[PDB]
Amino acid sequence: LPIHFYKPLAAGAPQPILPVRPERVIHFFPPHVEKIRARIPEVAKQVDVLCGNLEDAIPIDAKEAARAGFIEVARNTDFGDTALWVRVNALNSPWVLDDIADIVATVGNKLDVMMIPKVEGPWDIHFVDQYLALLEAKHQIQKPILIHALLETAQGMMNLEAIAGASPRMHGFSLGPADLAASRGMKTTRVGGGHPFYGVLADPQRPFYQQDLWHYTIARMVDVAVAHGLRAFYGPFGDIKDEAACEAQFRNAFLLGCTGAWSLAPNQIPIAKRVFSPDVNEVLFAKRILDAMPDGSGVAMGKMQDDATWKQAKVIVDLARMIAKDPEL
Amino acid sequence: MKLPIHFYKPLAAGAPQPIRELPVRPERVIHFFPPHVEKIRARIPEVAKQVDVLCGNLEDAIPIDAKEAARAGFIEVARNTDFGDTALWVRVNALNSPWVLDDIADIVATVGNKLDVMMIPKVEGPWDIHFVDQYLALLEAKHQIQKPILIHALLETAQGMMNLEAIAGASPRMHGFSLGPADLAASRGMKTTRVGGGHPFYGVLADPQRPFYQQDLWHYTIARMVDVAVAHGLRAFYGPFGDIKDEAACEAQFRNAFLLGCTGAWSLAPNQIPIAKRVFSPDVNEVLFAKRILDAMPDGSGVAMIDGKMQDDATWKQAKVIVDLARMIAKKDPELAQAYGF
Amino acid sequence: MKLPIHFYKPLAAGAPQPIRELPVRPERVIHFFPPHVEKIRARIPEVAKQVDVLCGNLEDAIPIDAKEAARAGFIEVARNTDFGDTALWVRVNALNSPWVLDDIADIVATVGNKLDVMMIPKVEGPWDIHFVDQYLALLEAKHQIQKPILIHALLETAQGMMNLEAIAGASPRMHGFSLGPADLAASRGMKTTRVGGGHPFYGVLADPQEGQEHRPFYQQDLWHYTIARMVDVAVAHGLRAFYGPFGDIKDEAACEAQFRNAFLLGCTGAWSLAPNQIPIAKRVFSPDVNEVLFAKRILDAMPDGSGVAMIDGKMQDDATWKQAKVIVDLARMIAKKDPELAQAYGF
Amino acid sequence: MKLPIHFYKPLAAGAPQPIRELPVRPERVIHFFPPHVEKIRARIPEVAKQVDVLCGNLEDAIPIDAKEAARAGFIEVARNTDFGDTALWVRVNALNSPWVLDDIADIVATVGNKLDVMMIPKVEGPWDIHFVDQYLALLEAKHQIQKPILIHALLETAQGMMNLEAIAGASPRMHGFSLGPADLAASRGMKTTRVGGGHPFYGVLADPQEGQEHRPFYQQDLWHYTIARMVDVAVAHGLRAFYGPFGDIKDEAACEAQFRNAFLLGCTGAWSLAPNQIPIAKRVFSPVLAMIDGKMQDDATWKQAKVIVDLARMIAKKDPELAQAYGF
Amino acid sequence: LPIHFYKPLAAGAPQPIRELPVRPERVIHFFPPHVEKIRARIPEVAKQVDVLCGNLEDAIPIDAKEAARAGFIEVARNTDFGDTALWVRVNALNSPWVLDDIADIVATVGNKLDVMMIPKVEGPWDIHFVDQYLALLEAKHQIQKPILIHALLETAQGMMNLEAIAGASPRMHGFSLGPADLAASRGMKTTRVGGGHPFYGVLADPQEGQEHRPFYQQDLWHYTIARMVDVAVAHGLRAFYGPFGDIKDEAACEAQFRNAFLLGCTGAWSLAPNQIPIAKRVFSPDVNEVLFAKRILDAMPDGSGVAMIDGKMQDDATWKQAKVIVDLARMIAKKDPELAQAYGF
Amino acid sequence: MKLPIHFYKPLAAGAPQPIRELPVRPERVIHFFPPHVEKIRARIPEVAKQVDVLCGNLEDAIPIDAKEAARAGFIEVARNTDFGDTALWVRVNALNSPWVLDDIADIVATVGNKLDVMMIPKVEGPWDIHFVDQYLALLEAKHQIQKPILIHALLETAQGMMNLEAIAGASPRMHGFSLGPADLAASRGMKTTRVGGGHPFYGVLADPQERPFYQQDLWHYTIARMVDVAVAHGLRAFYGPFGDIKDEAACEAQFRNAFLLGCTGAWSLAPNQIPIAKRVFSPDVNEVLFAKRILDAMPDGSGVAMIDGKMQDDATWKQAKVIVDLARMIAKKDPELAQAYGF
Ligand SMILES: O=C([O-])C(=O)[O-]
Ligand SMILES: O=C([O-])C(=O)[O-]
Ligand SMILES: [Mg+2]
Repeated sequence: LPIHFYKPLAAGAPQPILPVRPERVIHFFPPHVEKIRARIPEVAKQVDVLCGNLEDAIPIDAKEAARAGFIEVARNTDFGDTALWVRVNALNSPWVLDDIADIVATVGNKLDVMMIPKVEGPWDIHFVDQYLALLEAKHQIQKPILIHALLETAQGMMNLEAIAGASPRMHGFSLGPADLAASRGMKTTRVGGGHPFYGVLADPQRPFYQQDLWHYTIARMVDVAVAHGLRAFYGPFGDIKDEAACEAQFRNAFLLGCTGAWSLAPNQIPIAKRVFSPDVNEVLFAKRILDAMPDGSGVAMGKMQDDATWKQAKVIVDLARMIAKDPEL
Repeated sequence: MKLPIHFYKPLAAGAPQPIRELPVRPERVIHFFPPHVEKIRARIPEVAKQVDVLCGNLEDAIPIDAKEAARAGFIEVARNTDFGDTALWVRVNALNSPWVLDDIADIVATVGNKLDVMMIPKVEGPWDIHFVDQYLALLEAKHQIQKPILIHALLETAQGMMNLEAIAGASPRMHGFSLGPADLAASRGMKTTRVGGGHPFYGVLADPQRPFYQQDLWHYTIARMVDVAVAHGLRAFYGPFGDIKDEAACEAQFRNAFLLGCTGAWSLAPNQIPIAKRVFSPDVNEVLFAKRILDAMPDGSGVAMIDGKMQDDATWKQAKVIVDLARMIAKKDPELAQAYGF
Repeated sequence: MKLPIHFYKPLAAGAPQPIRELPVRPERVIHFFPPHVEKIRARIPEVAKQVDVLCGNLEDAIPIDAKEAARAGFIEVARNTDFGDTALWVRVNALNSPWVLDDIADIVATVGNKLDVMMIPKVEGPWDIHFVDQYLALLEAKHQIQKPILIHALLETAQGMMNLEAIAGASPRMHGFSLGPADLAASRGMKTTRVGGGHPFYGVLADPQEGQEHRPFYQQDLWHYTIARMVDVAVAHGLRAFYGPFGDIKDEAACEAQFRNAFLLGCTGAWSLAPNQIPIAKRVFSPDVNEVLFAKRILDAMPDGSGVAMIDGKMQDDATWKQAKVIVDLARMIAKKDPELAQAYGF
Repeated sequence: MKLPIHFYKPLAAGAPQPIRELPVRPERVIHFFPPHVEKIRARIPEVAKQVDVLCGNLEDAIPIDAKEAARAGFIEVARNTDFGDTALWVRVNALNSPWVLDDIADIVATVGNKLDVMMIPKVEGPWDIHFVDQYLALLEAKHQIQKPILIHALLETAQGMMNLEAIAGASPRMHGFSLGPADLAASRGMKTTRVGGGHPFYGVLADPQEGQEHRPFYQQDLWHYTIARMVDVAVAHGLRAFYGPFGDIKDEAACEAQFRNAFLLGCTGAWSLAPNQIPIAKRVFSPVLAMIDGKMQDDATWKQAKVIVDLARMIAKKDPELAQAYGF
Repeated sequence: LPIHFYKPLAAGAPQPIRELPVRPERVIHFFPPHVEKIRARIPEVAKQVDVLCGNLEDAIPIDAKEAARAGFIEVARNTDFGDTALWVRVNALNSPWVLDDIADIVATVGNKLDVMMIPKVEGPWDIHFVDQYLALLEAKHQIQKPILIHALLETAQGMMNLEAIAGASPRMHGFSLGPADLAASRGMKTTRVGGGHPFYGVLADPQEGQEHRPFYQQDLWHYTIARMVDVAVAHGLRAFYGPFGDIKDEAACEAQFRNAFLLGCTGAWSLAPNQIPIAKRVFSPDVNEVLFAKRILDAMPDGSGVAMIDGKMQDDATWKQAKVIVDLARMIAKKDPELAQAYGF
Repeated sequence: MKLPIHFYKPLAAGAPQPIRELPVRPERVIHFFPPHVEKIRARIPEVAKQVDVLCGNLEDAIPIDAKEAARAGFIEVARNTDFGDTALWVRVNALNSPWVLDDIADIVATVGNKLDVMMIPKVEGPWDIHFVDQYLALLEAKHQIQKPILIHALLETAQGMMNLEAIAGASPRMHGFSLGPADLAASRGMKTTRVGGGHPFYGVLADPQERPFYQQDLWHYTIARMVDVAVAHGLRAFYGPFGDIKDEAACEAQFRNAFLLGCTGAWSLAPNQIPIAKRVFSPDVNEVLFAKRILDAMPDGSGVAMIDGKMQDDATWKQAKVIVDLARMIAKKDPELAQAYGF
């Protein structure tokens, strides 16, 4: 219910809440690697969000090293305006209890968002919320840590509305294309990409028009997230070299209404920040509409505008302005 | 949410019996018009005969300074005109606005007996339907309105998309849904200012052999709307196509909607009327397979098979609807007269 | 909607224990046949070995005066034949129809111990499953059937699509779903030029190019939503999603392309309406070699299936291991009657 | 569950249209009879006159080797007897039993157009209703039954009590509910000293008072929760709630107490197991209950006023003292 | 929906309140506003009751609806209710008087009305209508504090949908039992409005010697009141016993009210002057109980552990039981000098 | 809210397989003890033999400053004791409390293999259960716990009463519910300080006789609702504490009410309550005898038989087994009942 929904889960925990900042790129780093950890302060200034990875691609015998590594660099660095995230290990894993506990105790006040792998339903959120609450109380954390659900299974997608509404800590969703495709039996040629042979064959009179595999999944993620006041994110794109397909894929997500994407390499940072910023062409035709009608009321014009298009324009202009603090247009 | 035994009761003493089935009539085009401007007011009796459905507009595209005028406007023209077979609809202001109380009050008081459907903008959930249902019921009772004013839901918000089943099932007054892709794009945060066509940057990039195949922004949205609506015996509609000039694009979008299963589209100017009518006219193969259902089952009883497909009371009742709707279109189009065969 | 503790109980005294897991077997092709035609019935034992699943048809395209022949035909062929590895299905008549009572009761009374799945047309909600589930259970106890007859639901109405979660979870007899695109298209205001396929006029038109006259028109797929929705619900319930039939029996390319779109989204298999379609299905819905090879690495890294491991960066546990055993056991069973794949899967 | 647009459609082609409103008639007593016994079958034409409802029993108290005889017995009396205004009901065997498929099939075939209500034992949830609903429809169509046979749910398990709202709204065939006291008690693990009874040791002990050592023990009603929940759920769905059996045949006083309690809480009637219980039920469950007496009146309370008036006249059309007393 | 629950449902109307106001609500005194003699003495009566509630619905004849409407507006406009809350029971949602009842009252005296009681509520849809309608009116007439909603439970359907009704809006205040209408809706038989029946009871088993079987009467309203309390309290709302119709049987009235109080109801209605003092006495904590509870709070300053007090043993939980009783006692004592004395403040 | 296909899966790799059926054992009396009191701690090996269930208590009645001693105390006496046929329970602190994280981790780490049931207080909804389920599993995998630790939900809050079905269905760890009358009275705002008996001024006043007041049962609705939700989920309902230790006549009456409405057993707060709970909640003899008959009429437990006009089947056979088994295990330590049941 609404009455106890906003009440704290544990006594001494901070009052429940979305904070407004740009989240165009979520940059992942391996905490166990000294070379990457050494340059975190310099790299943090080049990204909107910086996310520590304890999960996929961190070896079993390096879980404790990655965990401790994350804790060292988040304690010692001033991250300025860069949001600090962490992806902990899965809720069925041998590392998750230690992950969450240690990170809250040492750097809880520094952590904005916690990414939970493979969220299957509201019960997963209920556990993380209550656990974080008790740990926040224990270590006197002033600002509650938000929860970001990674969608990696069919059950999760089916349970998306329940997951979205399970806690006031919810921040958003990221698509986990590798695992989600594997779960569904969905076949793709690149992580976070489509497939060349998914398309319609024209009637013999032959051409083959390729279709997007992720349309339903993204459209669904965006409706559920936005209806709850959360943010949807495209996850990673796995083919680091194919920069044109990355931009194509990221751009599709931006237009359907995602806020950002993951970067898994330095070359993906500029693509993401570029793509999830509004195109200056559209900001002009947008500012044209805001100028045509001073307020929401009215009609304009060879395309019909109104209060609705004014709202469409306000979205694109409210975003392009938040980012520039740069384009500056 | 309501139990069947109560669902079909009138919400006010004296208010008209809630309907069981949707009234069957032409709705291939819904022609919007600003009622505050006298030039268009004067042509309404002309335009009325051109269109299946006429719909006055009090909400978006009507400035704050002329809302009152759009209200009076709508009543003036509705009083004076006999609309014949053309349906009279109205789009009132939002349920949070200062104009909606009087919008609904004065219209039922003056022209309720002529108003066929009321269109509610920015519906978030079933509570919205509930209020309007109950408010209409009480107003219909006061002014002794003879048949229930139906509710048409504008699908303009993320919350509405999420709550689409609850909305569809909230009232027997429910007629159907119209996609409002301008508002729905602002609500979702879809990054376009365009009002519901393709978009150049939404597409798939092929593998190195680089071709770029545009995709349809609204496949999920319309597919979802058709399923929910049709499951509840309601009608989905595509809404506005804001690029008035680009008739090539408008036909394609109207045709997409038609093939997914919508019943009709909006027209925002005279050039879109004939396009909407062309696209949304029933499939000839549809109409002729229905006639066969009807002729093979004398009084809709028993069971008969046609092209290897068993037919029954459900398929017969859907046959009589499509045939009925065909005849009604043929009455004001000669091409479709012999096409369906009337 | 039933409680877990009651879900797996038999609905009749003497009915066999319901399953907690779909049997794993090849289901790449569901080959249909009219059991009334005596020439097809003669060739069934030969056709058996060429297909993963043989499904008798009593419903669409079996005439009213043929219904009782098809019912007896199917009972006759099933009693005479030993299907070996081939699964025996049957699409009975609709739940409003005059034949369905006798269809189910006669088939279970006679050959119930040989039927693996029963296909129910035009399933509109959990109530339809509840009827069939309870009916089968009482027939199964009377005739002492040894393993449960599963229910396969045919998606033919808007109502069904909207109630798909409720259908999927209605019973432990649930096997999965097939799309009936002719009916589902009719039910929705959907326009299709062929039963299996979409429409050429469903497409996106480009913005005006200053240069050329011809604005490009990119055809779109009508069935994307439907199939993506069908796969998510089915897989989330532990069931399988199947594409239905493709009508243009001539058009083998279109048949390959639509079968393939379904496979790439996660469907297990397709219907074959004609002998040319049989090999088109088996080719497309064969498990991918990479998935099979990868699954073998999981099984190797976790011998007894316990503990936890990490392969290609990814944690492996009792769920991934169990899932990897399913595809390996399925690849084995396919390689058993297909030496070309035995080499590819590396057995 | 099902949507209002589809709720009232037939479930088989040729099956009679679902009712939108429950039929009004006296249901003060539902008199059970074992149809395998020849003596009782003889007396049914007489007994039909003395009861509002006659219910043949195929389930409890009918032995395993008498099931076929009971199934045939009930059919014999069904097609012979002219029931007049007396409604005819049957309690088939449970849905998990080896007799229920033939119970329903044979009865609908032979005497289906004389059956008003079918009583289903041990209704656990809406799935049980879905099965019976769909099965009756297919049998109704095959045999061209002219009006729908209604479903009356026996509540005999805790699950059924928990699923009560979902059961109630499962089908427009739904008529209402009866208490299966013995079986509901045994499912819950309640302890009663008689079927349909209660327990003298369920009570509230007073505090010690003054100097009087004897602390009074106030007995409590065990069924108050059950019947209150059953009535609220039944009446909200437009159905009727009945008290089940009262197994202590000889204690006519206690029988009256229990039936009266049900009636005061809103139940329509009760079962009679023997002929001494017939008059107890009819006595106890017999009652006439704009702006008059401070309350507004409308379409809703006019319909309910007409239901009680019609019931009174039909009650009166056979009962002359009550015809004289009600003023008809 | 929790983010959209606490939004204003109209632009101009005030922010939906985060929690209920904290005043005593032991008696809800009803008055027919169409009667001049009654309106004249409302300022005097108001000083003796926690809540005063105008009635436009039942007991008001059809001829008097306009007069009762106008009479309520005139009383509320001219009177200063002080610490007394002002309610009104408007007519039913299916009736020809309700549109005007709500509209006229909000326009004229919206800033003086604390709670609007809605008759015959059957589901959350009823609540949706009123919330939205009040929101629009409040905006139009710039009403500073939002008018709360109070649901009368007078139907089986209402009892069945109780959870949905309670969660339907943040305006929700609580529930009152409408036991006459609820008995009729249910088919109950009561001998009095909102009262038990003499013949609802248990017959003891046959004895050996006395041969008169004792007959232990039972409470018709247990299930109902227990369900209302649980649902209301679980949503942060208050439950109220409705009207006790038998004005002259003050013993029965007291007993019925007290039963409600024990099971967790906050107050009951008053229909006549004799019921005012009964409701205030019955819905005020007992003196001894308050004192027995007073020293528990002393025995455990922390509210933690065990502690012997007189002969009894208390723990964290009985401390909570105690804090409730004492918190209420201290609130009533602010405006009753006599109870303040006896409670020991 | 979880599907049956996922419901019986462990929530952590290494965690024991969830159960599909409650263990059957005597649970007529839940004896509570404060584990921080050495004098009581020292007697537990003897008291253990006198009771069906022993439940350590870390929550209400344990002072704030004794909470850590109470935890350590529970661990000490559980480590060093062979509880034989007696079940070991613990009531940990509330989920919004500074002691509960460590309560659970430490108990599971040290004595998790001896712990049968973990009682959770002040349960408000399924989310509480979800948290405990997932927490226990991660600890169970970490410490290689062989059998799943079950969850007992204390019914003490108005929210818990309203959310009873969701709580009951939330996990295959669910054991059952105990009515916590003091906390439930405070939560509801019931106007009593008594802990779970009658109240003299809750009653029905009769009409003038040619004026008797019949006291009513405060807890009819609450127990009736608890029994229905729990039995439908294959769980067990229990009456909680009866606080008036002196008044044994009232305690027996309140326990018997619970028993007559379908509760399995009650809490004992003092040694005089132990025999009372044991006496009241022992299976009635006609229930055991009728159960014996069901097993004899169907030696296999298969097919369909009939007894006293009532069809018997695979489900009723399953129930008769439970009762007989339970009566057999009670006889094992009580010669008097052994006779009455026929062993
Ligand atoms: O509702 C509208 O007009 C829109 O948003 O297109
Ligand atoms: O907390 C408890 O145990 C209680 O309320 O009785
Ligand atoms: Mg709009």
